[PDB]
Amino acid sequence: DLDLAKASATDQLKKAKAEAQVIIEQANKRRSQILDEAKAEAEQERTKIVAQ
Amino acid sequence: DLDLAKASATDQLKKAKAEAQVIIEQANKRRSQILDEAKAEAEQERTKIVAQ
Repeated sequence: DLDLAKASATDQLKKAKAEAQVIIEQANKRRSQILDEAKAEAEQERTKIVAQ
Repeated sequence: DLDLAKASATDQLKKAKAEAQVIIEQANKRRSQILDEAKAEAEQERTKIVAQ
Protein backbone atom coordinates (compact mmCIF):
# COMPACT_ATOMS: atom_id res chain seq x y z
CA ASP A 1 0.00 0.00 0.00
CA LEU A 2 2.76 2.48 0.80
CA ASP A 3 4.60 1.65 -2.45
CA LEU A 4 1.48 2.08 -4.58
CA ALA A 5 0.75 5.28 -2.65
CA LYS A 6 4.12 6.73 -3.69
CA ALA A 7 3.72 5.54 -7.28
CA SER A 8 0.14 6.79 -7.74
CA ALA A 9 0.74 10.13 -6.01
CA THR A 10 3.75 10.92 -8.21
CA ASP A 11 2.00 9.65 -11.35
CA GLN A 12 -1.20 11.65 -10.81
CA LEU A 13 0.48 14.88 -9.72
CA LYS A 14 3.18 14.98 -12.41
CA LYS A 15 0.79 14.03 -15.24
CA ALA A 16 -1.74 16.72 -14.29
CA LYS A 17 1.10 19.21 -13.68
CA ALA A 18 2.21 18.63 -17.27
CA GLU A 19 -1.21 18.77 -18.99
CA ALA A 20 -2.34 21.91 -17.13
CA GLN A 21 0.67 23.97 -18.23
CA VAL A 22 0.41 22.53 -21.75
CA ILE A 23 -3.23 23.62 -22.05
CA ILE A 24 -2.32 27.07 -20.72
CA GLU A 25 0.29 27.47 -23.46
CA GLN A 26 -2.28 26.22 -25.98
CA ALA A 27 -4.49 29.03 -24.73
CA ASN A 28 -1.59 31.39 -25.41
CA LYS A 29 -1.42 30.03 -28.96
CA ARG A 30 -5.11 30.88 -29.35
CA ARG A 31 -4.40 34.27 -27.73
CA SER A 32 -1.70 35.09 -30.29
CA GLN A 33 -3.95 33.80 -33.08
CA ILE A 34 -6.81 36.08 -31.99
CA LEU A 35 -4.61 39.13 -31.38
CA ASP A 36 -2.86 38.91 -34.75
CA GLU A 37 -6.17 38.26 -36.53
CA ALA A 38 -7.62 41.37 -34.87
CA LYS A 39 -4.57 43.40 -35.92
CA ALA A 40 -4.71 42.17 -39.53
CA GLU A 41 -8.43 42.83 -39.91
CA ALA A 42 -8.15 46.22 -38.19
CA GLU A 43 -5.62 47.38 -40.77
CA GLN A 44 -7.61 45.78 -43.61
CA GLU A 45 -10.64 47.71 -42.30
CA ARG A 46 -8.67 50.98 -42.27
CA THR A 47 -7.34 50.41 -45.79
CA LYS A 48 -10.79 49.56 -47.13
CA ILE A 49 -12.35 52.64 -45.51
CA VAL A 50 -9.71 54.97 -46.99
CA ALA A 51 -9.98 53.30 -50.41
CA GLN A 52 -13.75 53.82 -50.13
CA ASP B 1 -3.45 8.37 -0.65
CA LEU B 2 -5.25 7.64 -3.93
CA ASP B 3 -8.10 9.94 -2.88
CA LEU B 4 -5.62 12.82 -2.45
CA ALA B 5 -3.80 12.10 -5.71
CA LYS B 6 -7.01 11.91 -7.77
CA ALA B 7 -8.45 15.07 -6.20
CA SER B 8 -5.28 17.15 -6.66
CA ALA B 9 -4.80 16.08 -10.29
CA THR B 10 -8.40 16.78 -11.28
CA ASP B 11 -8.56 20.17 -9.54
CA GLN B 12 -5.28 21.12 -11.22
CA LEU B 13 -6.92 20.30 -14.56
CA LYS B 14 -9.96 22.41 -13.59
CA LYS B 15 -7.65 25.33 -12.73
CA ALA B 16 -6.05 25.02 -16.16
CA LYS B 17 -9.42 25.07 -17.94
CA ALA B 18 -10.60 28.17 -16.05
CA GLU B 19 -7.30 29.98 -16.66
CA ALA B 20 -7.38 29.19 -20.39
CA GLN B 21 -10.95 30.50 -20.64
CA VAL B 22 -10.12 33.81 -18.95
CA ILE B 23 -6.97 34.13 -21.09
CA ILE B 24 -9.16 33.87 -24.19
CA GLU B 25 -11.70 36.35 -22.79
CA GLN B 26 -8.90 38.87 -22.19
CA ALA B 27 -7.94 38.34 -25.83
CA ASN B 28 -11.55 39.00 -26.89
CA LYS B 29 -11.79 42.26 -24.94
CA ARG B 30 -8.45 43.38 -26.42
CA ARG B 31 -9.88 42.53 -29.86
CA SER B 32 -12.83 44.86 -29.27
CA GLN B 33 -10.54 47.64 -28.04
CA ILE B 34 -8.13 47.59 -30.98
CA LEU B 35 -10.91 47.22 -33.57
CA ASP B 36 -12.86 50.19 -32.22
CA GLU B 37 -9.66 52.27 -32.15
CA ALA B 38 -9.08 51.46 -35.83
CA LYS B 39 -12.71 52.30 -36.68
CA ALA B 40 -12.52 55.68 -34.92
CA GLU B 41 -9.21 56.64 -36.57
CA ALA B 42 -10.49 55.67 -40.03
CA GLU B 43 -13.72 57.65 -39.64
CA GLN B 44 -11.81 60.73 -38.44
CA GLU B 45 -9.45 60.56 -41.45
CA ARG B 46 -12.30 60.05 -43.93
CA THR B 47 -14.40 62.96 -42.68
CA LYS B 48 -11.51 65.42 -42.78
CA ILE B 49 -10.37 64.39 -46.28
CA VAL B 50 -13.88 64.71 -47.74
CA ALA B 51 -14.34 68.22 -46.31
CA GLN B 52 -10.94 69.26 -47.72
